[PDB]
Amino acid sequence: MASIHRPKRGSLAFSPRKRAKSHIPRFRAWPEATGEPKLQSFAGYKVGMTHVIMVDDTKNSLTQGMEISVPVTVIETPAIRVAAIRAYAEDSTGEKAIAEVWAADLDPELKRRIPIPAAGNQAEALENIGKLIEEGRVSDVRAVIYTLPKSLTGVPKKVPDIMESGISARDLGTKFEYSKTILGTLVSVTDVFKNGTLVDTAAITIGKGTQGPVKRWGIQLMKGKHSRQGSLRQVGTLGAFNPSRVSWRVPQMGQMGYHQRTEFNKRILKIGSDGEEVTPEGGFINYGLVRGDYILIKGSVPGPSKRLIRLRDPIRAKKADLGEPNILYISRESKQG
Amino acid sequence: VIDAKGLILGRLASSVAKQLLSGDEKVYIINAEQAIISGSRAATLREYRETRERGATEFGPYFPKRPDRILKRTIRGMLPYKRARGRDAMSRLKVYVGVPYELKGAETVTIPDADMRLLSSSRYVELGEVSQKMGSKF
RNA sequence: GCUCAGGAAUAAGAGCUGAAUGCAUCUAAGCUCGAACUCUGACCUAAAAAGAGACCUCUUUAAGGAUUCCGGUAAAAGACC
RNA sequence: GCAGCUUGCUACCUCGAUGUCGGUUCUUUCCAUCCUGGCCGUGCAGCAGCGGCCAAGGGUGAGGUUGUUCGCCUAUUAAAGGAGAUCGUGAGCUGGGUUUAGACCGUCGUGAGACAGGUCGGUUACUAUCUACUAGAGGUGCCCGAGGUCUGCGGGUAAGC
RNA sequence: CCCUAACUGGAGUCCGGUGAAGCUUACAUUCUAGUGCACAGUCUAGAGACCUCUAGGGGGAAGUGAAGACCCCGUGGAGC
RNA sequence: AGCUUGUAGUCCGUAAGGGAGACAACCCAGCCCGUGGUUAAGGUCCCCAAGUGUCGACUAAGUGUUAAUACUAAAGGGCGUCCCAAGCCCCAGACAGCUGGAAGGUUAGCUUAGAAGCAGCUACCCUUCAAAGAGUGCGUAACAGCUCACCAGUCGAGGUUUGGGGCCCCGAAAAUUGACGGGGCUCAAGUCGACCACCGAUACCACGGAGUACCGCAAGGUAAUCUCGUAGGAAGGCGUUGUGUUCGGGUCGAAGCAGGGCUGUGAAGUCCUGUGGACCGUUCACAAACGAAAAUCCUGGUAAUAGUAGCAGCAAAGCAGG
RNA sequence: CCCGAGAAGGGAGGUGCAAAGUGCCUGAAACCUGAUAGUGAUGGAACGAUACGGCAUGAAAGGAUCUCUGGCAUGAAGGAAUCAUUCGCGAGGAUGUAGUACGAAUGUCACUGCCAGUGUCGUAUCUUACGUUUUGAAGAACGGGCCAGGGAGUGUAUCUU
Ligand SMILES: [Mg+2]
Ligand SMILES: [Mg+2]
Ligand SMILES: [Mg+2]
Ligand SMILES: [Mg+2]
Ligand SMILES: [Mg+2]
Ligand SMILES: [Mg+2]
Ligand SMILES: [Mg+2]
Ligand SMILES: [Mg+2]
Repeated sequence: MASIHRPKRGSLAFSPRKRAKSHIPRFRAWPEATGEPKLQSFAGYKVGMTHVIMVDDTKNSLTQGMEISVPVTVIETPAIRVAAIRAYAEDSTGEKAIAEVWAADLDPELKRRIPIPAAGNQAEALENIGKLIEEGRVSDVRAVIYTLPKSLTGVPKKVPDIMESGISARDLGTKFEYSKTILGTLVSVTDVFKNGTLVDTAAITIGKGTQGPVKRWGIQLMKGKHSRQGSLRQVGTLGAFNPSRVSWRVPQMGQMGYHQRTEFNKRILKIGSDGEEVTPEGGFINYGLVRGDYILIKGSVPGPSKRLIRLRDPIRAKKADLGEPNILYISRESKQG
Repeated sequence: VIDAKGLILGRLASSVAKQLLSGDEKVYIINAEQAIISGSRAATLREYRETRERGATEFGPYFPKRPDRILKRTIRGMLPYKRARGRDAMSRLKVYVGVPYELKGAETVTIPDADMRLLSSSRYVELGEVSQKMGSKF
């Protein structure tokens, strides 16, 4: 039979397609440290989109030296608190948590997520970790941070979000010293990312609920005379005669949306401090207006408004150091009508 | 405990399987990553690659990658693991990569039969090499 | 709007060392390179991994969980925030 | 000699029915390689060819006639490879052809009728019991009671060509 | 049709009332190869599989409806 | 051709039990019941009872680990490796190298200028010295040397040609993932030639028991030469309803029904407990509207499907107060 | 007499040897509801036969030299261990110890209160249902959802033994 070849419908690199087990994106891989100690991640909340007019400066690009319009996503980033230090041990069966020390001072609203740890061992526990590193058992150190969404207004929740980050250094002793220095303090977004650099974004995407094969995998409808015979948006065949089973690679209906996704090489265009420079007339739709400091990201970002966005320094970047963008105009038109 | 330092794989597995079935205390195989598999390099690699990529995702054969998992699977075949006797026997076997901390310094014994000194030529590979060729970090 | 590599081990093949066969020989041991393949590295999922996990905190007539109530970034019912 | 992808040979299973040809949709397998990757020879200056070896990861399309498979033709294109899955796929679709009852033309028959020749017309049944798969939940098992953050035995991928 | 998208009313999904029928030797959570009247969920050897429930399209049960309309046979019929 | 049609033997049909992965007809065995014992086929690393057995060699390919078999690849080749025999040269010295020599003549016959050993007749181009050539090739209009053949000094022990065999390699490409039964196995858990010990049937041995065949007046006697079975032939018994006849039971509880104990190889009989409230057996004989698991069987009752489909499509109709 | 809206129906209380309570004698199975015993959310299937165990029961109709545990006497076929001599390259063999110690069973003397049986579950070996058509049936050949009842070699004449 003279068959006409067609690429497979949809991608099997994301299966099974089920609801994310949490509302907070989790990072599986941390980059390699190539500089002084610092955190490798940050968190914020998505607001909406605008566009800016910036003098093009991408090297070797066609549109170099002339004005362009770019879509940007505005992200609110109130300062985070470093609440704990965690130590990991390496063996045959991979890393294993072996110690944690919490900060003495914490926010009273953290009681909504977990009961507040009490100030027991602080100096003795830290020196315990130091002795462990001194006897060459500890391999790496990670920091535990949370957000403080009570300062914002467009986000209804008042309970913090807890997650683990990574410190970037060239030695375990340096990581431990830096973690001791920064433990139990507030870290601003400027201390993590420099303006003009690239980042990686993770977030839970918008949920569409249960969807059929056509909208879930993008299969073809029924064409022509077949479009009015009873099956229009159903799949053609569920399999062959043999094997006598339906393969897992056949398109079917189920959950669509609310998965975890990652975007690569998004550029940071502006680190702001005052919210009046991005707020349109009438505020953003369904959000309100910006009150704290923010950040502008070139392009789009996964997830809807009022969703938590995690950021980490690039893991597969190609291009060399880019530079500070030259923003000329930031659109503050009404998003409404 | 039994030290798998330089022992033939099938010979070791057969002896351990029989003296598990006879009924006793449990047994421990340590250093189960430098056990010997006699045979040319290419043939061994080819057979293990074909064993690895053979199943169907929902219900096909899931051949393991880790070295102690491979040794356990090899012993699992010389044993009625579907019956009650075989399941009880499988409950008393523990193969470790390297040396676990609790079995540190423990008294060892060996199977005098399965010895690489009892081999005519130098045509063999070590189990860890096949494990790493199959893509396992141990 | 974003959508890379780099590395390890190899196939055909190209070489080094080298004897049986004083010499010569890419092969009989041994060694070095070598593909959109294979593995690793990115990415999605994963303690119901029966060897059924690690660590920390709070508290054992409590911690905490559910139902009622006002809702939606979620939603066929459940669930979730 | 190999394959069983063309046609034959046999009559072992099915006549208290295993729903035919082609196309459409969707998934997968083989290599006996059309392009993409790597090599060897040349009666290989270069460009481009000719012949062979490894390699099945990805690609292999749009149209005119015809029911067509097959095949011819057109303009592109890196190339527009061939086969298997009950000649994959009618409790998914279609009904163009073949295969009922009506009629016409030609040739046979004295005639009723026939053609292995042509032409026009001609109903597509079912509320899913079991299993498989795609997603969503409630239990019980391991476990001091509860919560949180992780690891990673394993599974998937073309995520790029 | 390329190439599908949004919307409207009736069903479906969820809740209350009413309330049938058709396949059924038995068991049954399966998958691969072989074997076997040469087309096996039950045999042989392996591989997998904690139980219950909801939704969904129909891969398989050579799914159900029915003593084949095609071919042959009967010293069976009918019409012409 | 697992095709069609013959023939001899033996089988399945109608054949258990043991072993082959499963296997109608392949190997051991033709089988009454119970207990003990030893063996056959086949096996003895684990799954799995009994050998990580012995002696002498081979294979490096996971080849093989497959009595027969409808289930197992060929011609051809191998300076792959293990053996036998036959010739030839040989420590006063064979082969591979180290070396040079291959000088006399010629520039061979050659027309193209030239195919001057290497297009095209010839012949060993030296009387002679290891060598000396009509002579391959880098070169080569022609050559030429460098030098081929062909011998010589040199080391210092085996070298070389053929034939017949064992195993293995190439030749060798198919469709869901996968078949030595599986794990695995390398001086073997493979192949070849021998050997030892043990395991393993209902077979064979012993004891007890049943039945049968034949004989005997009976008691009993013989059976290594008796114990499979479909179509089918023959013999003896059990049960249901009734008649003739003999002897009985029942309101101090008949038949029937539910569940149990004992007897018989069995059809079945009898007894016990609960229910029930009026009829039922037995000896010897004789009769029949006389024994059900199956007929897409007939009649009645009743499941699952299932609290499911339907209660929408052509006329979407109701709300407030009393 | 009490509940109930009640000429429904229920409870208590009566009639009768006995509820036999009105289509009311007895009152089976399929099917449905509850309780008891065994088992049960890591698990493989013709639903069972045989042997050994756990748990539950074992009043009647079954055992009392019977059930359990031992001693002694006779013991058929079979029949060692151990040691010593000797043969073999070796695994091992032969002879003697020895037809000895033991050995199914047959008797006998103490000891004990259970055994037989029944239900369900587990372990070991074996078996792919039943009737039929077939050379061949577990069949992807046909028949049956289940239970009760009904349901198939009979008479006259004549011939033969
Ligand atoms: Mg179909
Ligand atoms: Mg006839
Ligand atoms: Mg016979
Ligand atoms: Mg048999
Ligand atoms: Mg008969
Ligand atoms: Mg009946
Ligand atoms: Mg017959
Ligand atoms: Mg009857």
